[PDB]
Amino acid sequence: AKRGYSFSLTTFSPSGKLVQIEYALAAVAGGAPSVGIKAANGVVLATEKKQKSILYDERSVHKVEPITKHIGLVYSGMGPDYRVLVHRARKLAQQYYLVYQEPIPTAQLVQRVASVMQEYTQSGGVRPFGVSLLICGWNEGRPYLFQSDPSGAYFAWKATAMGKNYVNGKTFLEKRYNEDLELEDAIHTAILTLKESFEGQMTEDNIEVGICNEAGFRRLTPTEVRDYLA
Amino acid sequence: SIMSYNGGAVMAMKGKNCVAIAADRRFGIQAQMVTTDFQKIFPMGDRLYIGLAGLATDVQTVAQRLKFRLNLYELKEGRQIKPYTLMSMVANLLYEKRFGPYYTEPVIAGLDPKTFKPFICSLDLIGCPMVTDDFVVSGTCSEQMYGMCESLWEPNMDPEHLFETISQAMLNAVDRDAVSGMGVIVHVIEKDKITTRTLKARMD
Amino acid sequence: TTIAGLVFRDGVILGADTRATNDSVVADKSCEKIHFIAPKIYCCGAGVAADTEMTTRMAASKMELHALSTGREPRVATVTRILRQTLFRYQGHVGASLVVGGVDLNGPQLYEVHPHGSYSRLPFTALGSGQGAAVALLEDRFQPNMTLEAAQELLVEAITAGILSDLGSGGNVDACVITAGGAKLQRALSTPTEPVQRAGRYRFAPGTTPVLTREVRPL
Amino acid sequence: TTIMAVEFDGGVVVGSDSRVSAGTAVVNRVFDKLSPLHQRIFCALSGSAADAQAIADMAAYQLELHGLELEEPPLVLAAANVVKNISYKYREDLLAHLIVAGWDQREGGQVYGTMGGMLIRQPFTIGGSGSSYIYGYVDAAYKPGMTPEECRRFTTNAITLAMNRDGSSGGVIYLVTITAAGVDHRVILGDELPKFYDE
Amino acid sequence: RFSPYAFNGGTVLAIAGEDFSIVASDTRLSEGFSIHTRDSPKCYKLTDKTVIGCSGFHGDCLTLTKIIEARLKMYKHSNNKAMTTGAIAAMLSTILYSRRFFPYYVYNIIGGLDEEGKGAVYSFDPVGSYQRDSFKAGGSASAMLQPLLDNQVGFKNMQNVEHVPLTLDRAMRLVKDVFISAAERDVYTGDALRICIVTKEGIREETVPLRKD
Amino acid sequence: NQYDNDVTVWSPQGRIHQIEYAMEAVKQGSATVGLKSKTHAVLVALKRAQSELAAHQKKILHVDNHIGISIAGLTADARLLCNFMRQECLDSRFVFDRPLPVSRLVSLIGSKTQIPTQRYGRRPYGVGLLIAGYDDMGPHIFQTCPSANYFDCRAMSIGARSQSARTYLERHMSEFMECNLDELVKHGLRALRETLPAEQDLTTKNVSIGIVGKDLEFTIYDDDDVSPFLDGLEERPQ
Amino acid sequence: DRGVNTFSPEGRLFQVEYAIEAIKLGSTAIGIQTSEGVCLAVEKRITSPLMEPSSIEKIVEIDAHIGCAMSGLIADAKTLIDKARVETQNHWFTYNETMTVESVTQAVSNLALQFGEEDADPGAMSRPFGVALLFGGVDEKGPQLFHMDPSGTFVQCDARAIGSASEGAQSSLQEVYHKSMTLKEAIKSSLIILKQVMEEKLNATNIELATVQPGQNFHMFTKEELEEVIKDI
Amino acid sequence: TQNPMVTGTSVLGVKFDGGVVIAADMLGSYGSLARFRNISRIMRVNDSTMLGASGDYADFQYLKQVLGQMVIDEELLGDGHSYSPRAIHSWLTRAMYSRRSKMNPLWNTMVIGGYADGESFLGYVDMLGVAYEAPSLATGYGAYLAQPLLREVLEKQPVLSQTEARELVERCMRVLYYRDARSYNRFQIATVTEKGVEIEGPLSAQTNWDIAHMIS
Amino acid sequence: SSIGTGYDLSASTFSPDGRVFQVEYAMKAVENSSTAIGIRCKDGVVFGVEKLVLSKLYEEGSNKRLFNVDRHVGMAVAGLLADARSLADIAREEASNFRSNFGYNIPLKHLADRVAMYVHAYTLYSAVRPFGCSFMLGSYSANDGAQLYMIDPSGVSYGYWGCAIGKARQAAKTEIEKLQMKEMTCRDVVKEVAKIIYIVHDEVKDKAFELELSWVGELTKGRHEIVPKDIREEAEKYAKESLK
Ligand SMILES: [Cl-]
Ligand SMILES: [Cl-]
Ligand SMILES: [Cl-]
Ligand SMILES: [Cl-]
Ligand SMILES: [Cl-]
Ligand SMILES: [Cl-]
Ligand SMILES: [Cl-]
Ligand SMILES: [Cl-]
Ligand SMILES: [K+]
Ligand SMILES: [K+]
Ligand SMILES: [K+]
Ligand SMILES: [K+]
Repeated sequence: AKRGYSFSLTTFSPSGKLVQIEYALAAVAGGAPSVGIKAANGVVLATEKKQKSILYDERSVHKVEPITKHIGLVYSGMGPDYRVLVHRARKLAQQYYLVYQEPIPTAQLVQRVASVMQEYTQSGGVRPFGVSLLICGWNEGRPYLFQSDPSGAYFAWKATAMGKNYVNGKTFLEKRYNEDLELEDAIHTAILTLKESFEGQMTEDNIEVGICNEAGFRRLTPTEVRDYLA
Repeated sequence: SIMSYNGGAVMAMKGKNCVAIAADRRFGIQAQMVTTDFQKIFPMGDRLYIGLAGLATDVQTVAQRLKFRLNLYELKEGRQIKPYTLMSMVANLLYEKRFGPYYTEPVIAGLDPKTFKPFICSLDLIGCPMVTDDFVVSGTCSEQMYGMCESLWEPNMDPEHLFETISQAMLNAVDRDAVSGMGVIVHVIEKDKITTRTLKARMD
Repeated sequence: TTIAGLVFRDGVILGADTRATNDSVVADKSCEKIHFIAPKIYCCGAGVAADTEMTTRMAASKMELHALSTGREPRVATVTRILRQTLFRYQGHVGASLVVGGVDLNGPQLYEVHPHGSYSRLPFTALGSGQGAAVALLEDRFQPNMTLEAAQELLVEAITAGILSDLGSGGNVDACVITAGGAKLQRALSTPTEPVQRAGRYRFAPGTTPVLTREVRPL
Repeated sequence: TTIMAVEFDGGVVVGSDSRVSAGTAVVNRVFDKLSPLHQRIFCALSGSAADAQAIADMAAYQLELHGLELEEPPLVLAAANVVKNISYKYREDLLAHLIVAGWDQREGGQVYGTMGGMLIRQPFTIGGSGSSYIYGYVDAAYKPGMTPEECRRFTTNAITLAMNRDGSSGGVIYLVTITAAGVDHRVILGDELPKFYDE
Repeated sequence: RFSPYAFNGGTVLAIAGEDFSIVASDTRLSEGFSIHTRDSPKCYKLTDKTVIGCSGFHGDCLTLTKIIEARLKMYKHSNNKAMTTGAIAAMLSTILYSRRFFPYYVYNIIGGLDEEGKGAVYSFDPVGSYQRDSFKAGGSASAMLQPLLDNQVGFKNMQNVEHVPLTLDRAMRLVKDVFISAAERDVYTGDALRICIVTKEGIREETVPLRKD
Repeated sequence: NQYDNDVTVWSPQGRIHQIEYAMEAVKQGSATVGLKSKTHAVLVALKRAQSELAAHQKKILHVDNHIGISIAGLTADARLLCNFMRQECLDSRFVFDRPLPVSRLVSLIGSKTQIPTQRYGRRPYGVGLLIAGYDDMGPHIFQTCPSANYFDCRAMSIGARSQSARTYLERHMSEFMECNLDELVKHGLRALRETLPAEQDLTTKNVSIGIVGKDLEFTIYDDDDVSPFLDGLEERPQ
Repeated sequence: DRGVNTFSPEGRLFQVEYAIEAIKLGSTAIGIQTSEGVCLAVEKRITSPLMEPSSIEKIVEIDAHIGCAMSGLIADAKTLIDKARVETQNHWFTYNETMTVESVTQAVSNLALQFGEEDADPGAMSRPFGVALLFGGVDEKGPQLFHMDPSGTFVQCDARAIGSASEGAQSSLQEVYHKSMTLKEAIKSSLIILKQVMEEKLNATNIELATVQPGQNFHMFTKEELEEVIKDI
Repeated sequence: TQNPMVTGTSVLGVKFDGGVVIAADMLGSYGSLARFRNISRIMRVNDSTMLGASGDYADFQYLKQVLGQMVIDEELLGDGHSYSPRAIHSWLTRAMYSRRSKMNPLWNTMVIGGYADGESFLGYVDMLGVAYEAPSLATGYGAYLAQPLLREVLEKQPVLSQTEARELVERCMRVLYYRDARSYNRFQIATVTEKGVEIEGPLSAQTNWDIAHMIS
Repeated sequence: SSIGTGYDLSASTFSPDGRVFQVEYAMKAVENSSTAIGIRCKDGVVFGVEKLVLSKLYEEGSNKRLFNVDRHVGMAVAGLLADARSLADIAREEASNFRSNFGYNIPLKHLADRVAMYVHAYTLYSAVRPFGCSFMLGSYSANDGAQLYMIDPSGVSYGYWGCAIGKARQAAKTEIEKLQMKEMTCRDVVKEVAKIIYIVHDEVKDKAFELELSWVGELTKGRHEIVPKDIREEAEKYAKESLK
């Protein structure tokens, strides 16, 4: 028999800073690098999927996940916490569709998912999520890219990077990224930003990449990743 | 019948880049009439209207509770509601009371924001959506309204002619119903304007 | 409402009419009684229209969620069980009699499920108000391993039988063909009745209607 | 519905008919009313179709877990108790009689009747609407220690006669035989069906 | 459907005097046209000063007496004294009313002594309306016992009778006579008559045989 | 110490200090003695006064017609356990119509007293009881503690200076089984006498006695009802 | 930091022992059980002449035959007093009689250690009551006086004092008590001892006096009546 | 239970010198239909008390396991205490009334025979909570048929030997088989004594049909 | 062996070296209690417990450490006796639930499995403390044969031919290894159980003791019960005279 704690594990310090959120921000900042780019006619999301051993089955688990027909997810930080947010976001997407009979606007999903992240910064007996989410989507004939973080705050991006070397990844994108890209060009600059922080040689198994357009969201097959790696 | 208690008649029609919605103005309890200027058509935004026929309390309740959910939608979303989305919102609202339903059969009529496209639909008392390219009717004189609409409606009607058709369909169907009347209110919806008219209906 | 399911060599075919009746009067002459559940699984709904719609959409939503977590093509056997248990919980108060058919790793499957929660698996079935007519045709002209084309024709015939013979059945006949390669939904596959023609023009010269009050809001 | 279960030395025989009917109309002339609770345990379905199928599923579920916890094939007695318990907990809410028959190492082939939420073990049991017309038959046609094949004749015969008398019973006869070796499932078509006095 | 009640008959009688209280009842327990048992007295000891008589549905009577028995202990552990005749009567009223919407089909009459030593009789209905009186009958033959007591004990409808105070001897014979008359007419009354006498010395029981048909 | 603030915290030695601290509450209370023969069970307790103007505290409490208790420790915890014992005895008579066997009632104490010792925020019962009862198995003397553990005993003493009474009973434990009721109470009184200091002895105001057995139901004698037992006394020797 | 239900190495509850210490800050109250009645006396402790005299109620009526004197945290007391008043009328409704002074005190003593944190209701007590009470009244066992403290322990008293100067008033009652005292001497003694242990002089508006005797009900003394008992200083 | 399914008819009971004897036929009826003609309606509670039950058989089997567990639970303690025949009767009365008051009754009529402390016990329990003690007991139709026989013999001879009680019971089962349409000629006899509970196997009452020729 | 201050106060807190000390301290409570023993014979299981007499005022048979969980199941406990009785109640209810659900006597392995889950549940949270005792479960039938299981404070359960818990669990196990229990009758086993208790018992540290003994085999028809006074005293004399 058990009964949970009813007191907040995230409190205000004398400085006025919620320490556990910034500590959760350290968990994502130390995780594997991820990059997202909004490119006029579509969105691309890419991440480092280096399992650091040849024993692993690279096909079993995925980091780039679909939420619905038109929305995808990538993360930096902890895998287990990310899974919870995926399952919650998939349910929120269906809850919206059952009520309105319309594919959920990306901005509306991120708002609903970020609100779940907010709970774990105030609710009793729980720690915040150690994950920053990268949400892509297509609705009203327009590409969307969003960032959700442990705080529960959300930001809209043209292009951004998170995880290891997120500071060097962003400055790279400031110079490299230009508006009005083609989707196929966006995959290149996504892998290029990922190469800046890699360490090792890139194979189609070492990285994972998903794309979102007017035809919906899908993860690129290992054969498709190999062709861009040249 | 429970629907027969208060009565009422709501009708919607479709035309060339325009939609029309009309209702009777009667509020009455079984034997007698109380009010001549009762409202049954409610605006759910510019260029989108809902008409509600049935029990007067549930007519007012659904309209108020839908406005509650509509305003929250229009605030959370950064947009004005699409006609298909409103239909699904009413459908969800009514079905939530599956085994204790509001005794009203709603009619959505309006033009799609941005895309100009005309839209008309009617629903069950438990929220079953019905989309047509011509007309939808709801009330105690369903059969009378169906008989008029089937004979009068034409594929491509201009705002001038659509008003005349939807009026005559409402006028004569109401004159055969004992629980509907005391004036007819017609809304003609265009991109440029909205035309509101009360007609010289029978007051008996 | 007349709905039928047929099992053939390459897959399954489902049929429905398009008539929805309120009281003893026709409300919708063109409604969709074949429901999307999974890309390769569809369900035919008869009973309370709202119930069939919502129960179906619920299943479809759950099935998509299942597919997403599983990462695999959903099973029709899974859909059937989901439906049963939900419907059983409500003791037949959710008036949904359904014909669910789909293709699996396990092949093509046809199920029928009743509002009380009973299910049965079979090569062919028909539910709804016009089931008698449809079952009659299938019982008469059904052979196993029918070619798709013969199956298409028989199903149409079976549903057509319901349209003409039944008062609560009418409109066009919709068919959905499910094969391992694909699922082709054919709306208005066949239309027995077309009366567009009217002899009189009931038009009104503007001003015929007497108006007491006019108000215009410009936008 | 006519359902029958007969007990012999090696194991048991469970019989059923193929028809479900809604009033005067038949909705399924080919329905298998023999459901397995476990590898060696079967039950025969009667009553409300929905209720019977609902109980069958739960019984199979609980027994599946029971088996794993014991790491042994469930006793038939155990199987019979779960069904009895579900039927009794909701006697007013659920309308079903399930006959549970199977094989276990401890006590061999066994037959249990759970009608009304009671537990009884019998040399053989009949259930359903059709059972009324064969009460006389079974009393005169029963002999102790019938061989598997004799048991099959017995259940087939009884059900055939019930099917012809009963309006709510018809279709083909479904038969299973449970032994230590395995499960034998066979169907008897109308042409194969036994003949008696018809007129 | 299903009826939660059964009629078991039985009549209970109580009379109050200067220093005594009498509770009397038949020993017949019946159901329909059959007799369950001939040995079922309705009188029951609660304290040395108070006796209860229950009639009607025996299922309710058994449960109610057991509740009172438990409530008597609960009171004496909390108040360090025995519950008085008036206090038991006040308690029974609240227990009977707590079942206002699913009542005990029961006719209770309490007989005992007050704090001054004087005889006290409390009459109840199935729901809990009660008062103190000199004499009361309750049950299937209560309408047969009442009018004779109104005439003899209450001196009603009489002109020049000198109004003699009630003695134990006279009341005992009155109790016997009305029950003998009731056993002749009421089918649910018979077998044996048990009389419980409450005095300052305590409870004394007496049995007189009745019609067994 | 930091292993002594909660019942849910085990000491490195393999102990719970909060149970042991609750056991200290029993020792601080005034002494009480329980003993039995083959026919009777007698409880003898020492009443205590905070001041001479205030009356003496209740030590013996009623449970049922066949069961009685003597308390040692916290008053509210004693009354809480007493009400539970009364309720269990009432439930037994309501359902089975027969008195609850002493053995089973004490087992219900053991089950109830255990619950709060294993839950966080809860605490052990700060009272130890001596239970005297009579049933089908004859007379019984039982002992309960803050720790849910209970004992079936021939004679027992708990409270302040109860060791002196414990040693007296241990010498005369073979005497009790053939003892007359009047002789049995005097043995209980003589044990309780050993607990008191040399200056003071048993008086009519500070002695409470409870007796249950084959002859009669549980009865508490306090003031004037106690003097027949005290009279006929062998003088206090050393 | 510890919980509210924590035992000391000594064998006592901390929160209870600390609640006893809260009484040692409250004003002194004295009750005397006479063979012909019970008298209760308490000091009001006036902080300012602006404060209304009859505003402070440290002696209250619970029933027609029961009076109660309070000391310590007054806010906690009136919660217990209302519960005592509810109990008397609940018992009157059920049994058609007046409760004994012992049963009333016992009923209040049941709320004693009914406090805690976990495994409790949303509105359950967090701490004990910082109140000591003197229940004085007349039932069918003659005149009675009872003392109660936060531990729940309640006992009858021939004469008892509780408050800031508890020991000083206890010793003064100890040498000036006969179990055959008259009610005239009873009020006198309580008034004599009260002025000795106080920081302020005895005025007619400074103190409360109450009497419960077999004949008449609980009586709150009026200013004029206090001046007749203070005339005999 | 709102509507009983499989039911059992009259249960008999009469106490002799040094024990009690109970009889009940081995029939479980589904309406008028004789469904199970070899099922036991009597159980042994412990070594002092026994129980025969009328009405719904599923409710009897439920009470059979609850009472069965209670004896098991008591035997585990081994404290020298056991449930007396009166205690079982008292528990059963409280159980039936509790279910009755919840409007969900156990559809049963019980006869409880027992022997303890040299005294014979015979108790009746109804589905509504009606309970009492009698020298002879008969439920259902037995109350109209068998009970008049038992009372008339016990009036002329209050004390019976075990043999006298047995032959009286067999005489009553004969009348019950003749006059009850819901009875059968296969019954059991249970007996409590100083030695304990003894339930005897399938018995048949001797029937005479010579009055079939006395209609001409 | 122990960590102070922080990592040993709660069972919901792991120590740096991956240990739950609250469980380990609860394991110390049983190590302090007197020795409980039990071994599996050819035709059943026999239990034996040394019961240290705290005072001669206590009755002979008080503080029973041998329990009847079910008619066929017996429990032998060592540790905090308060927890032992609650676990005896939990085990009794579990055996009762099995019969109510499945209609026959619970298999001992499953009973041990079920109760061990309840014990384990008290090792995960700060809201509750682990049980401060270890206990043994023994049964016999014609189908399953003789079986013996033991559960400790952590929630671990294993099958045994011979098992001991308490003060001198090591001194007992080495004496059990000497016996050919796979071939021995349970009548012979009782004698050997009694002598190992006497050898294990410390007469110079602990004051005095009583010997508790239990049956569960073919001689008792599969029912768990107490070893009679006649057979026990024969085994006690055997224990005293072979101690030389
Ligand atoms: Cl908390
Ligand atoms: Cl149509
Ligand atoms: Cl049969
Ligand atoms: Cl059946
Ligand atoms: Cl009550
Ligand atoms: Cl104390
Ligand atoms: Cl104080
Ligand atoms: Cl009850
Ligand atoms: K569903
Ligand atoms: K320490
Ligand atoms: K304290
Ligand atoms: K055996």
